[PDB]
Amino acid sequence: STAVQDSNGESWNTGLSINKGESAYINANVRYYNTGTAPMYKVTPTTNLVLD
Amino acid sequence: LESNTAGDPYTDYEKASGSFDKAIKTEARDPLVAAYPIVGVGMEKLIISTN
Ligand SMILES: [Ca+2]
Repeated sequence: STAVQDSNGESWNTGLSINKGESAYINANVRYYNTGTAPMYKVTPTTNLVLD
Repeated sequence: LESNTAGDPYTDYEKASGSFDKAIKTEARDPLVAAYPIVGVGMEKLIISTN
């Protein structure tokens, strides 16, 4: 018995991997302001960022 | 017989006169009360970010 097969296929695959540690990257949009009497030079504010 | 009796960086005149960093509490103007910061840190929350 002689037999001959010729299969041909096409695969698809869509993947998604995530870092539970670094799951997104934050980017703020801020506006400084001064209310007092004196001009400040080389302004450097420290910024507490609270979620809950 | 000492520049600074209390031992802190401020001399007896400085403490007595009250002519230093005025934010210092007033009792530290006594040349025997050490003008001396005592700083501890308090915990309020802890964040566990699993990687
Ligand atoms: Ca002295």
